[PDB]
Amino acid sequence: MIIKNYSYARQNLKALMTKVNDDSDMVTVTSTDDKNVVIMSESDYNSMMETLYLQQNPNNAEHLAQSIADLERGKTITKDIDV
Amino acid sequence: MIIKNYSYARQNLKALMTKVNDDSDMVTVTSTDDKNVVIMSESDYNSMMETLYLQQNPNNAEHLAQSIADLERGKTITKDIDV
Amino acid sequence: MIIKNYSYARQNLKALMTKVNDDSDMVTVTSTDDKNVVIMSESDYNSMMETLYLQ
Amino acid sequence: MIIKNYSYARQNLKALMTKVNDDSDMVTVTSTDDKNVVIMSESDYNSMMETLYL
Amino acid sequence: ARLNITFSPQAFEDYKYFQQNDKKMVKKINELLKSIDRNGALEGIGKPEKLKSNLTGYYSRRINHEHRLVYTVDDNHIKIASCKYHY
Amino acid sequence: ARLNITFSPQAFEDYKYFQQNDKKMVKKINELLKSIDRNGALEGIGKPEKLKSNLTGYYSRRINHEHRLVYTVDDNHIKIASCKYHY
DNA sequence: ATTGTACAAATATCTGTACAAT
DNA sequence: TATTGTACAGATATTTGTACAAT
Repeated sequence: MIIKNYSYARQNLKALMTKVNDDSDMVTVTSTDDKNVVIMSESDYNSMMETLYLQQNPNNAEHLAQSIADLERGKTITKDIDV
Repeated sequence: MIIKNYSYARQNLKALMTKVNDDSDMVTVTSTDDKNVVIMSESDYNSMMETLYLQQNPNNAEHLAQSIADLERGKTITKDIDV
Repeated sequence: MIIKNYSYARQNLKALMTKVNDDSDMVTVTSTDDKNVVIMSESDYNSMMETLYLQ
Repeated sequence: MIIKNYSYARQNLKALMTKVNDDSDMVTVTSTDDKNVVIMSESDYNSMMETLYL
Repeated sequence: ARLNITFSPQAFEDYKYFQQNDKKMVKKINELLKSIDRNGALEGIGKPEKLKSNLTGYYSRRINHEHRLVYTVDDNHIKIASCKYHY
Repeated sequence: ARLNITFSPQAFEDYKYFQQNDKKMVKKINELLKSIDRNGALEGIGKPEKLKSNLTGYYSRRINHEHRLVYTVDDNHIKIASCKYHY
């Protein structure tokens, strides 16, 4: 997480956009009035939100945790599917 | 819901974008392989998504419906709040 | 959410219609004159309309 | 999701920064060389990270 | 600096829960309530949206990315249906 | 054309549900499985995403706006952790 | 009814750079 | 220090109606 301030971000916005895409890193931009932001690539945002979608509901999170545990402990069902 | 075919939508895209924004209507655009789309204004989309967000979870939908009925019949709590 | 400008969207309309159906996501196509639209699959629109109703 | 191109985001960076904080909203900044970014409030980022890393 | 506010039962439980466990939430909620009283149901901070379906007549503003303040204004009196997402 | 798929117990029940009450979901899930088998975990229809946190090692594709196919690939063998959102 | 592809001139974006004033 | 609104300006990209060709 590279930290920068607003004035640097404003003056170097294209460089920050190119960095978070090429190096898949994130920038926190600081404000003096405590209105800070985080900047990330669209690819990282999409990836983050998709996991967030699955985890945000506690029951779906537990459903996923239990199902992955079942698969890793060999408690499974085989299906043959014509495709 | 206006219905147009793919070729018309291609040849008249800007007019469709103008219409769903000015008239708050939507258009369904058909294709011969059945993967149709509907087009709406970005503001209509945000509005639908926010209601969908609250309705998507059955327990939150039930919570909201009961809270609104409670406010309707007067089973409420009134407090002064300093803001 | 795919984001494309109006000219790309028209240039590639059929590909975008296919993609939002195959991937069940959406396209915001942008305009210079504040007339942005969102394109989604019809099947997704119908699904979302159904869950909007309190059952 | 607010959508603005790079030139607008630079000309109005501060407004966008207080916007995502006030609205708990996000901005996607487009670019002509396919280097788009997303801007969110730091407190929203911290909230989401906490949620998905239990 | 002071507002009269009507809560639904469940929304008041969640407001008090936020008072006890998350003061940052109560501050943002009160900030939203101030903006509703000052600017009306649809203008101001929090991406205000007009709700549909059986929520028609009510509005939502973002407390944060996850939680919504669901409210209506009945004769300039703010009524709160919800201030915390229920799973 | 005929694939051998591992399901978690809970994903198996949900697939069975769809087989009874929602043939369109089953058809979509099967098209996603074909794409996974042909192109691998990260390529093809459905907007493949690589999952994070305790879901690391697994991937998700969109069945529709609401439901996700959560899966992994063990040396070309597909395992399904989920094919339906749980509330 | 379909898709990819084309023309072309008005408008918009792009991007470093930097001046005041704080 | 770090802040914001503001501006220049050539170069490059977007815009939009129209429409050919082949399906």
